[PDB]
Amino acid sequence: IGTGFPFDPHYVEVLGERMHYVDVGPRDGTPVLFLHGNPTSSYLWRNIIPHVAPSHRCIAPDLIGMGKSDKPDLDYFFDDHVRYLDAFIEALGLEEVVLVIHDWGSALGFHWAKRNPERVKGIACMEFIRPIPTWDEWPEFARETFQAFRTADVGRELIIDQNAFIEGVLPKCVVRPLTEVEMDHYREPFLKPVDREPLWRFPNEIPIAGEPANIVALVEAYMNWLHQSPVPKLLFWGTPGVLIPPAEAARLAESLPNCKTVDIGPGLHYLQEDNPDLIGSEIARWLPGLA
Repeated sequence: IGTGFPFDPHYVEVLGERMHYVDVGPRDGTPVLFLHGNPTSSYLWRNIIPHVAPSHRCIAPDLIGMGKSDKPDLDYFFDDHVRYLDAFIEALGLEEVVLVIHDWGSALGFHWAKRNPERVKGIACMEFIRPIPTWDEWPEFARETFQAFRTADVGRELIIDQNAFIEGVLPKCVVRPLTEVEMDHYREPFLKPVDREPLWRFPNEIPIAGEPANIVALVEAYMNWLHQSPVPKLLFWGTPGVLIPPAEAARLAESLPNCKTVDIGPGLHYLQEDNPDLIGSEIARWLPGLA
């Protein structure tokens, strides 16, 4: 599994700030837009993009406050991310797109798709965000930690002071061991504690047992859209998974129209770090059927 990031940096200024993005493959045609989540960046897609770039333009932005993008002093609510990604997409002049999304990138991708359905040709997803009714549904190995992330005083000590989302959550949610050079790529944007605000606001925005209400409402809305939309869907899942365990992937294969599922083998949350080649090769095999 490759540890390098051989992509030339591209930057675009939107709403006063620069956003970094990978842009490879053909210069035109339908682009494939890769959206990462918490606490990652376009680095998470580095071994998947090479399977797709031979046929399609691949664009992978670093969300505002993350990766190589600038760091405005925001509270970094999901709504701030929505504003920046909406502006990024229009600044690049994108018309129709194929989405490849994960975690908070999936909440951004699905919410953008529900609002711009005529512009989405297909959605490839994995370990995505859905309304979580109770903590019972959260797996035991990670439940008490995520509860601490959402409690005062404690969640900020863990995520901002101790960097628990980078040093703990990230590697503990990859089955194979991440190496120090990979961990340093993920650590780079957050070397200064104050720059870790997005890492703490994100878990506090997850819709669980009804809160926060605004996010629950918007996630319910895109789920209803997804269950009634004929857009082609490709869902990758692992065992035991975290947000989408095996039993839930099988149920979604049924409850979502035109949905193909792919078993990646062992995996927790950052599936891209356990089987990037199967994820990339299957996306490449699936794209021509969208023509």
